[PDB]
Amino acid sequence: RQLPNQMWMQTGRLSIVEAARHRQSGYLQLRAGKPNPAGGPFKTSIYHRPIVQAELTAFCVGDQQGIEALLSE
RNA sequence: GUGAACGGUGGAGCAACACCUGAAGGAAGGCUUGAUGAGCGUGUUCCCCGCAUACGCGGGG
Repeated sequence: RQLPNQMWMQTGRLSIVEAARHRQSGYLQLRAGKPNPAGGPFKTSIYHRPIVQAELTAFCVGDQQGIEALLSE
């Protein structure tokens, strides 16, 4: 680990304003009047997962030419 | 088929209200635009310096 570990927050939110605009315009056929950030399509979820800058070292028995071909891909 | 693959940090919110840079403080004390340079004496061959190279030229008092 070249750096100390950090944590990345990412969120999943469905655009509530765009959902209401599409629901009036008819492009979204949603019969539901009220959304729910708790659960459902409009669940604004938060999830935090670790992040590391590092150098990755692995050891294996294989032909170098194919391994360098795959790793250059 | 990378414990992978998928995943918006988002929406809203006035740095604003009031506040004298001001009071006092001498540019003065002394100083001729007046002169200065404008006119007033010597009466004939005597030293010394260069170009020459003496046939003579310039020249110090």
